[PDB]
Amino acid sequence: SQIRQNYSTEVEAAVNRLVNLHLRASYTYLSLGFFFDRDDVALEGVGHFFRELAEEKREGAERLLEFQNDRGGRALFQDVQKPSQDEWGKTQEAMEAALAMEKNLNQALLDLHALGSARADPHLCDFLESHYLDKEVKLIKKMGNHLTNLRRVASLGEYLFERLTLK
Amino acid sequence: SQIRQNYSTEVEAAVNRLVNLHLRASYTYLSLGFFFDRDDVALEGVGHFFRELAEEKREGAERLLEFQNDRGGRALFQDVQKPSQDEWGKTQEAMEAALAMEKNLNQALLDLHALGSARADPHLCDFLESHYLDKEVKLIKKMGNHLTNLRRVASLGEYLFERLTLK
Amino acid sequence: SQIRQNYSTEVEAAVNRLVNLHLRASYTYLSLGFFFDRDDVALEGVGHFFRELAEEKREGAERLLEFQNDRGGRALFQDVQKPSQDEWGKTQEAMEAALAMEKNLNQALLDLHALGSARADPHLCDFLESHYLDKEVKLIKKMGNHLTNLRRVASLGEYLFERLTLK
Amino acid sequence: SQIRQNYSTEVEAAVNRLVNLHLRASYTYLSLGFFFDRDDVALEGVGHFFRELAEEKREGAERLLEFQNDRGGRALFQDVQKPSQDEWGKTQEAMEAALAMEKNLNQALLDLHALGSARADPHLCDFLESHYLDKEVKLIKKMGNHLTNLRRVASLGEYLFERLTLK
Amino acid sequence: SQIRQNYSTEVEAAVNRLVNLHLRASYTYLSLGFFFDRDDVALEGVGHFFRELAEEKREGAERLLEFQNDRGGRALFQDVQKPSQDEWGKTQEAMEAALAMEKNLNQALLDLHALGSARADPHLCDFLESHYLDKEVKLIKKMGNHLTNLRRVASLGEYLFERLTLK
Amino acid sequence: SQIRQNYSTEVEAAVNRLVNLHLRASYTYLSLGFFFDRDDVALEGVGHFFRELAEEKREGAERLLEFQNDRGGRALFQDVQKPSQDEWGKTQEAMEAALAMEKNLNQALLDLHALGSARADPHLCDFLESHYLDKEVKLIKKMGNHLTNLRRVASLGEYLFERLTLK
Repeated sequence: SQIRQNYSTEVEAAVNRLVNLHLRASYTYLSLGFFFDRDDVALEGVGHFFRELAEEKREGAERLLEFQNDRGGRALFQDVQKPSQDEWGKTQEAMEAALAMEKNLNQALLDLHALGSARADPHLCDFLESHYLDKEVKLIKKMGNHLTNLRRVASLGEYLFERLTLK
Repeated sequence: SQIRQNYSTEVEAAVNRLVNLHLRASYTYLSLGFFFDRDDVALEGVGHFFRELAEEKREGAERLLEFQNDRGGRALFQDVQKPSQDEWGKTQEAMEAALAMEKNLNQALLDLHALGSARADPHLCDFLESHYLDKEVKLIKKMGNHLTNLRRVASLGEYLFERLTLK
Repeated sequence: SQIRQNYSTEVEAAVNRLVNLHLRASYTYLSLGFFFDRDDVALEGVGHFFRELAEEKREGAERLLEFQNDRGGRALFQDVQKPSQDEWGKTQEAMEAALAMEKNLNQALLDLHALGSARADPHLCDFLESHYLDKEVKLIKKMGNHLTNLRRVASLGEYLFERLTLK
Repeated sequence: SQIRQNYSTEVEAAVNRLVNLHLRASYTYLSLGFFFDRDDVALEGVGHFFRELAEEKREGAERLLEFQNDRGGRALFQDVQKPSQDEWGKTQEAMEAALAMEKNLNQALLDLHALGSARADPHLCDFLESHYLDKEVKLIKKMGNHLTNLRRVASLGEYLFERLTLK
Repeated sequence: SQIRQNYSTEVEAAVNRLVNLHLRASYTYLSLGFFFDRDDVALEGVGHFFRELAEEKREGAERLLEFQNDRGGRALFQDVQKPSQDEWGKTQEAMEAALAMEKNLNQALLDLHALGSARADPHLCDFLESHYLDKEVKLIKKMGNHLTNLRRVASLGEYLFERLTLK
Repeated sequence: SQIRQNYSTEVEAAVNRLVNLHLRASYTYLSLGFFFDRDDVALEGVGHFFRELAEEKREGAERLLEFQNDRGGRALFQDVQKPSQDEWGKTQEAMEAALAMEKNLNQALLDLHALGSARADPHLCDFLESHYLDKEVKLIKKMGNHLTNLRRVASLGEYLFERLTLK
């Protein structure tokens, strides 16, 4: 590749994996969003919260794909695995699943950063720091806050949280 | 389901399949878009054409998921299979692949319509007619036009098509 | 009639019946609306929800009457029967009655569509599809959502639902 | 009822009857309006005149229902009887029927006022005076004027009246 | 044709016939329009009514031609036969001829729809329903109304109708 | 005819012929326009060029019909013959056909002018000069220019001409 410079094959492969993990998260949020829009679930604010996140995760994947091309790597796509559940429970249970998913995604991003450090790829490191790491910290914090509130309000409480906190 | 009315299990399952097929098409267009953004491909208008289509297909999936919920069916998600190719060739070859994919998607939509007719589900039929069938006809026509032009211009011609028709 | 074309007497009579059924629904919603405005009921958002629906149903009747004339049929009016109840209970019970009424109305609309299909009246079919069938699906979905929430909040909860959901 | 004060059961029942009579008048005007919209009648201004009146009469019913609740009475709904005719004749004949209907409605309103006077219900009396009695006088006068003109122009004249007086 | 899908040769030929029938109607309206603009006829509103319709019919033909191309059929043009009369009589007689022509055109459109149903071409069916069938119903109704009025006013009456109804 | 003055029967008949020739040209341009909109032709600018001309020719016919009436002649309509070809070839071949058609139309207009001169009809002569003769000269010149360019660029060249001259 005429442009490639200081871009390891290890990083290139890990970028492709991290694209897939973002798409998986996005897909999970799609499922979450539509579950909460079921007539027998019917928590609009919860659905919208998750639908927003589907968009965010997909944008994260797309930005990684641009990065791949910008550095002269080759985007390689794998199946996007279906989400872990078909039904997501009450708001708290769903939010707990989302938190775990985000922590897993954050770990993957930290692992990629560590690889960039080891391979002396400061452009990769800055890319992650600037567009991913603080986003994950802020989102995880927000999810923690929501869980605390969900626990505080714990059926009427769940309605009230959707109405008054969400959106 | 308290809302369900005149909504067959056959249609419900076929809707879920058609969600998946839309997501597969979207994913294929994502791959197409990023391939044309490679430094060694570098056809911006082509990339943007396909990226637009990724969005359209995903919107089609989302609208089907809303329909599923509106009718009292259950959204069930399957893996989104990776696209058929990792590299997409010249613009004409890529466009030929997109046309074939759209014709396949259109057939699936026509098959679902035929099922709705057989099960006397006019709300389904109208939904497809109003939001899908003419979109597929118009897009397929556009792709045909583009292919004709690509053939007419057939390396310099491919550049010129990207510059002057696309974007 | 100088204008009449492809318009069966069977469809003409069924249109008149469907006008009456819309007027009956409208009248029921009038009763519902005023019940919730009683000083000893006093759920403004609930009253307004139902009053809105009275208007919608009446508009549906009027649009069918225009259709009748547009096709060269004769509007024939029957008594509008009083609603099934004089008192409507708590919000959930009232909402359950409204859902059942809408499902009955939707069935009548689907039956008329099936008759139009059998008599090869595509103008009738399109009229129903365009102005009635999706309205019934969307409204029934909304009522389902409301019922789910009403169940979730189940006296204080009923107040909160009126305040926070209705509007 | 915690609010009820100086509100006789006789007045409460008569209010309910007067709601019904307003709804009957409204329904009659609906029929009149659509008759004049028949392709073989085709007097748009006449149809619109009557359709306007359907709205007015229905509003009168709704205002009485609010009054009932405001005073602590119970709204009780009866069937809305179908109008007296299926076909309404020429404009003059239809207008004569409307005048007779309005005079009957006005008499019912005057009878209710007399009952309010007898039961010393000045709030009822003022309600009727402020929102009904002058409306009936003005409308009846207008109908008289129209009838005089219809007689003056008496087929071409009927067309001209619709064109030049109505819209 | 690279785009053609679920598009029968029977439908393709019938589309071409329906283009021709629309052009014939347009041509008839051109003749009608100019007849009423003769100094010895001189009914401007009548002329303008028909000239408008010439435009509408031609637009209908053009939209069918686009449809033909969009589906991958071949537009084939036949002579546009001269209209049935050189002189059109009084307004009522002309309007009667127009009504008969529109009913014939509507029948042709309904026949094409029935063919689309038989060949399971829902895109065709929706195209007709959305852009033709209700247009024909509304226009035919309008012509009926006009004829009723023309009969009501029946030389001075014909002048008055042009002045007061037309535009 | 009460208005007719200095208007020969020879001119009246020739006007009717020239209406027909304009309608024939318009129809030819309709065919040309839709041919270039075929998916297997797909030259939008070419299609639009011809569609514009269909409109122009039809306007020319309509203006002649007004002239006929203004002078007290009788418009008489003949069949509009189908165009000479069903398929129009490459852009250059189509443009050559259009040029020949316009030269034929221009000759017919010059012949009518010569007849007006011979019959001493200066109003006819001025009408042609003011609204037709220079239009034909300018259009024929434009077509010549286009043909020269088409020859200069002579498949890629044909694409480029559509892109850069048309649009």
